[PDB]
Amino acid sequence: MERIKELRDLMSQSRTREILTKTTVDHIAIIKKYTSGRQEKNPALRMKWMMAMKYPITADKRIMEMIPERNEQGQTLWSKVMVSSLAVTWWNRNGPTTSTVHYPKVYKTYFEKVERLKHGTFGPVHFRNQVKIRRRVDVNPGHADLSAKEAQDVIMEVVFPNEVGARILTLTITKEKKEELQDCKIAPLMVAYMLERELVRKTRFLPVAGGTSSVYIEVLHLTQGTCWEQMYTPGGEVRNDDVDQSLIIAARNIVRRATVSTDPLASLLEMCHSTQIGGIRMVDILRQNPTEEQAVDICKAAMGLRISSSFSFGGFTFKRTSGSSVKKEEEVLTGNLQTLKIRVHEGYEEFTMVGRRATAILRKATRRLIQLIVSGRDEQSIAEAIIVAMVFSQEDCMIKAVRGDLNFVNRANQRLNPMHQLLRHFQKDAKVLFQNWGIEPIDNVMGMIGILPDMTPSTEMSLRGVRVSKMGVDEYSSTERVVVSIDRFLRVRDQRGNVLLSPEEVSETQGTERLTITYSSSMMWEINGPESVLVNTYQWVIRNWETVKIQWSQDPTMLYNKMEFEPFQSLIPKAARGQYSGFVRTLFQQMRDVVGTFDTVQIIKLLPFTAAPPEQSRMQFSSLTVNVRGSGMRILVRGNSPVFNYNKATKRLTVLGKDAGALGFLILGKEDKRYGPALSINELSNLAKGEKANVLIGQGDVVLVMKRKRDSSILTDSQTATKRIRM
Amino acid sequence: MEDFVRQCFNPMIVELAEKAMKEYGEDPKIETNKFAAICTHLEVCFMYSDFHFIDERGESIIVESGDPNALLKHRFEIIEGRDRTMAWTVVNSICNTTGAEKPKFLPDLYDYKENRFIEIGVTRREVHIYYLEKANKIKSEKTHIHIFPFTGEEMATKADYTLDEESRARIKTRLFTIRQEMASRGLWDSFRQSERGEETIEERFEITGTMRRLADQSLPPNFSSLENFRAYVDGFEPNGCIEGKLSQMSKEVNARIEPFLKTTPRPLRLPDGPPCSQRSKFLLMDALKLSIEDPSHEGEGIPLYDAIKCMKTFFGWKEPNIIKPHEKGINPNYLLAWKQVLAELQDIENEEKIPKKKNMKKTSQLKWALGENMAPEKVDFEDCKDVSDLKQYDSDEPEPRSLASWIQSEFNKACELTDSSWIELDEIGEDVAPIEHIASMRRNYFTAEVSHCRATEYIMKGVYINTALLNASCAAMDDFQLIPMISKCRTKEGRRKTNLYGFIIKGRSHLRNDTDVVNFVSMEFSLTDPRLEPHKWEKYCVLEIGDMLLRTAIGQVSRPMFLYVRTNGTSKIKMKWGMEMRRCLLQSLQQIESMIEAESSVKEKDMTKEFFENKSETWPIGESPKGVEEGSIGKVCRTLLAKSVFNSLYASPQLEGFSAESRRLLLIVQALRDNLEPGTFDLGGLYEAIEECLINDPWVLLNASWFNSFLTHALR
Amino acid sequence: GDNTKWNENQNPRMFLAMITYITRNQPDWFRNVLSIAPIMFSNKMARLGKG
Amino acid sequence: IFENSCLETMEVVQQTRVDKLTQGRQTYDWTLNRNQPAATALANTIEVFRSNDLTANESGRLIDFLKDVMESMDKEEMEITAH
Amino acid sequence: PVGISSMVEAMVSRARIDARIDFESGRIKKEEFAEIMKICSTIEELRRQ
Repeated sequence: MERIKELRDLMSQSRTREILTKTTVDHIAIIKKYTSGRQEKNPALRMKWMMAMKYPITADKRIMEMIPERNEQGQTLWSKVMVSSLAVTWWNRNGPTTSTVHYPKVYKTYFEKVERLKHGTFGPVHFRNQVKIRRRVDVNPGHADLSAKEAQDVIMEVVFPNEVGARILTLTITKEKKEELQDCKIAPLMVAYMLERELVRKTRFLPVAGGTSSVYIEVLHLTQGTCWEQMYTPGGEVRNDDVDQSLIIAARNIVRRATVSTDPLASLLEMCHSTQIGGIRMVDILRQNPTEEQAVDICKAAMGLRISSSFSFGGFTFKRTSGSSVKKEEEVLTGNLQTLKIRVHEGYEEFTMVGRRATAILRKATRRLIQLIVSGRDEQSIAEAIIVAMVFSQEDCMIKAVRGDLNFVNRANQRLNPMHQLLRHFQKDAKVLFQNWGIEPIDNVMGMIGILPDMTPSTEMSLRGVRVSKMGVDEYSSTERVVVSIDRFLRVRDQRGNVLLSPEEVSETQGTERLTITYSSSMMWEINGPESVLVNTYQWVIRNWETVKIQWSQDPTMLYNKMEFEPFQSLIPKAARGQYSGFVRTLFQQMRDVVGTFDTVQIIKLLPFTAAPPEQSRMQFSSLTVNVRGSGMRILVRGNSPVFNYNKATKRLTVLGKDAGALGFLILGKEDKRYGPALSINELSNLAKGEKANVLIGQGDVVLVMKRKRDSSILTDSQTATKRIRM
Repeated sequence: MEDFVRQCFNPMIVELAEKAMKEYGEDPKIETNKFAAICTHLEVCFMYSDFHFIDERGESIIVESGDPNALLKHRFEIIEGRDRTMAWTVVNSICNTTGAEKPKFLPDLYDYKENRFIEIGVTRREVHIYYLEKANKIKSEKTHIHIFPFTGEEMATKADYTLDEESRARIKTRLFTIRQEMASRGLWDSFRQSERGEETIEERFEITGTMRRLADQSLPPNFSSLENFRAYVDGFEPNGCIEGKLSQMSKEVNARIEPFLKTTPRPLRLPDGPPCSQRSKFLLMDALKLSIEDPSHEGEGIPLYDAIKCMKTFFGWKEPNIIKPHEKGINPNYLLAWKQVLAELQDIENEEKIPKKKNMKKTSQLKWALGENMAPEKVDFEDCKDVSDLKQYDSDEPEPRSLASWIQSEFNKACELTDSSWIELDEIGEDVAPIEHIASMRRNYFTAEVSHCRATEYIMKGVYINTALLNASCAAMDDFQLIPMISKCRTKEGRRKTNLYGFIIKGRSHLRNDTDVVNFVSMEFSLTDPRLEPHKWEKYCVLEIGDMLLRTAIGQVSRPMFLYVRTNGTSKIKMKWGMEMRRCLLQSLQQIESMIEAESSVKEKDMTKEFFENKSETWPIGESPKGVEEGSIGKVCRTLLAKSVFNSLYASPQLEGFSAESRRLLLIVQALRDNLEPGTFDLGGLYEAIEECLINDPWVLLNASWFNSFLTHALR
Repeated sequence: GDNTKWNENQNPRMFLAMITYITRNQPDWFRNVLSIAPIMFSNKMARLGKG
Repeated sequence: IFENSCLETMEVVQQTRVDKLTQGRQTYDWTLNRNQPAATALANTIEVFRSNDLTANESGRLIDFLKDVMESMDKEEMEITAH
Repeated sequence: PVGISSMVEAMVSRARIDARIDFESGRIKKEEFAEIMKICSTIEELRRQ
């Protein structure tokens, strides 16, 4: 009754009854912001005056049995609930000491920084006119790169389970939190607030002077200054700088693999829906991770997500700064008697190109290059940048610099458009263009030095329009979110028909996995270990064994022809293959003949060999061979084998040590008084055998609830639509 | 909504929405609510269709997995997910096969077991109204209607909910979760659109009368209605009228660049007339200390009884001898107030109890000194009609007070060093190798070079006086109080010494607002004879108050003591600008620290310690004997400190305007010194603005003479 | 440079024009909403207060 | 590029409730004909609108408050309660 | 927060569930419970008009 009487006597005044009736819960945030907003009368002066006065503090009434009226010197610190400041310090010395000192498990977000400063070895202060790099980085260090909503839902669950949101789907972070601090609650609202501070990402735009991670940013005020800088290494690493790398590499290799597929779009889609990264699905990561990279942007585009309007080329991402584009198709002659029709962009344009290791600014008229200002780290970086720039110049000067025939194809031997052909021809050798470009005398102004064809800096001469910048060109990651129209060939045309992204600038140095990733959709296993191919093939058999149970009975030829065995078929030697196929198929025929006398374990043991075109050769077999990493391993046909070892009582299937398989609620309508009164979100006794219950949801109404029978998955049931539609 | 829609749905329904919108060319970018409603309807129909087959007998069943193992009839045929004409074709085919009369309206699903037409409706409003609307529009035919809201309710025909409970409840659950998700993103915008039956419209914002009447009245003077204006702007000719407008405009309307050479700058003009008086709130150098060396532990050392001993420490309080009057007004009231001050200073121990503060009596001479009795009539105009002296208040703009020579001498004495420390610069943690050592060797050297500066004493003086005034004005809200002008310092031998400069009497403090004016009277001690320079003290009245001992190398000199008294006003904000005067330190250090970085920006190893530690480095700061006088660092440090100090205490809008207009001229001269051939636009106009911001502030006038001598010595 | 007495010269109707051109062939009610403020400033009264 | 900016603006006018009227400096209330803080003028305006039938702001979306403003200009008599 | 229902329709139900849970296994007197629920029913009867 402690609370409701204020509501009742509040419902007494009609002008309050009306507002308590009309405005709904969804609008409570819109109403708490209705305050007089006048008690902002110099908080410094009011605080000083109230500190001069005795008893400015409001305590509870339970201080009587906890602290005394007279201190150890007879000082007055009570009233008749007001309390003076000295009580705090007295209680600060001697009171109920408590072992709640386990505090540094909810405040870890701070003590992480403390530890980073502990072993945070320093360096010298080399003063310099530090140039501001207009970059965009995160603010919270080590937060697993999670978005605000998908994190605050877990927060609301862990701190207020009796009013959780309607998201009930069935990440163990819930378990870890509910276990480590179950009865050791501290300060509810502050606990949830600080957890939101610890886990929720937020990334925005700042000028930095070389700081990459978040740890190099929380200590920015030490590092960066007007004309100084201090190198400080906190001795550590976070997730946000090395979690997205794994998705980057996985999407890059996925695109590298998708070209050979007939329809790369569909194979890529099945991959992305199946592939798991760090225990989290890749599709959700694409929907929630704001990382910009060709492979990731294309995978996001396949699911219809907006990206930046980029003219990506030469490994360099482009951004529209000014100017218009006109098609103006045109003829071109090569240096080896060859005609080429190419899309010479008409009109004036002015762009800023960002690269992996360099940046540059460019102005461009109709086949005119002007004011190319580049800044990079390595000689090779500025070399590549100047090369792709002169390729983009479209002048006849670079047209003359063509040497040799132009035949550069996809990994699937597919003719590439001319621009990429020129790029790949020059990337290995392009020294001939500078000597035939033209030189201009410069004036050594504003710390902008020139570059020569021999990759040598020079004082008073340079290329036409070229400028070497110091310590980086001004980046700008413009914010655009525009729709795109990808084709069946992994080409990107947003709205204008301009080639945006293409699987010709996707690869760099070897990929080194940090996060453990797993593919599960299509072949996509020729890269992973051969043992991984075996265990993955058998696990996939165990996964969809339910449909094989009858798909092995009727039209088994198609099941044998399942292309998910194509990676597995290339492992078994190409010599004794068809004989094995014929033997296993006649064995299944024998089992079909003498029914009942057949073991399912041996069926799984000998099934995956069918993918071969059989050859009814006159011999049988009891042992089958597989070549993995040079060495050949055998599998028998009766009982367990070193690869196929199925324990008798365990019922779990083992393949090379690796284990392999074994053999919320819904809304029914509004509140109805049939199934008793309302409940909270706790069914430890109600989850017996399927009950009915009316229960409050979140901060909303009462909803009815029954059990589930289906699973409501994201699988091909959505794709089954394309068989009832477009029949 | 749009991006969320692309988040919480499959791309196949996206393509279906594309196809259904192309049926009427419905652009998604506008009909975003229609986008959401259509994707909703499609997924609703689908999750109604999934796992619904018909057994061999006359009933329907469900399946767990998806496979056409001799069974394909979906118990329901989908209608909406197909194109317009093809869907009508399918409807005609199934109607002719079953002989059921087709309805003119396009359904969304067809039943096989019941052989009935089920159409599905998803809306936001009350479900009763939607069911009744669909019935009043579609009636007299056996056509089953099924409506699902987002809340989760469910209404069928004749309680024949044409399904099991759970397979439908999953649909209600998806609806409810989608609603929660669009709510957390604050995307309930689609509430008022489905409140039309026609579920596509957006927020219509018409412009009816009393509003359009101003809109069509808001157009340039060649149009009648704003609709014609919108059409005229939409259909526009970017033809290049700019060239013609230029050809029409006169050649006189132009920014004719006028040059700026080193012979162009003229020295600034200066006002002529009466010498500049002093309006400073308190004394700069003339005030005298009452050295006590009393370490009372500052246990909130009561400022009044810390002052009674200052009074007890002087002997030779002569009869009050009026020397310099206000030059206008009844002066004897000042000395009467002074003797009353002494009386109330000696009438304390007789009230049986010591009061922590003495409320001066509401005396007539003091009432005149504070002008509390000086009040006009507050009379409404409707009463005081046709009055002879009803003319307006004068409100005349002030007279130009010419420059005098004393402000420079006061500034000179302001930059000197004393034997007291005046500061408690708080401790700092250990300093790590890279910068903390550098930040230390900057701030601590600056401290030791400015710690003992007299400008520190000035700042602390303003702080304590205004602090006590406000802290009493809160609690002295109705009666007079006494205000001791206390300062504190530390001896060269290191003993906490308390100084007293004078006394101040406060008027009424009925301070409702911040700009509320409170009058006050100040009496400051001095050994500076007003008979020396009289025009300086126009607002001041002086009293020969006695004689004090002044020890020298050979005995004492016995110079006279004087009391300077003035009347002024202040307010709450006036005081708080002065309780924070320590800011003048930071502004100093940073305008030092700025030069430590900019002029040292060009170095691999920054020039920081070599800024100090080299006395051979000299700074031109003075020219008395027609010659440039070079000085060392600390003099410059205290100089900039005193600059910000005086600018803070003498804060006047004329100083603001002069600083603004001097920045421009100084920047131009600095550019010319670098030989970068600058120019101007309206040089006479700039001089005009400068002269317009120069009337009476003596601090401004000294800065002006400084500027003129600088341009003369700018080698220009 | 600066522009003396800049702020007293900007006529709300020019803002109406630039907003309208920004809303070229855009939906009607959007033009109606973003055109409110300049039209209101076309007929705007300055308060004195006390005197 | 203006249509991109207009799309962000349409997103804004779709999600923006009335709260963004409060985060700001002092305002002018005609109810008392004086400068007052944000929520003061907002609450007085809402309550004088509720004094009449004009109640669209109860939806919470700011555009409905704008429709309320328009309908208020459309009405001739506006009873001002004094307290 | 996220919720369509009215303020009272949420607060009354929450109060009833709270009374239930801290009566059954919690700590409350049955008469205080009955008075709480009667007051809640009074609120309901007042919100119906």
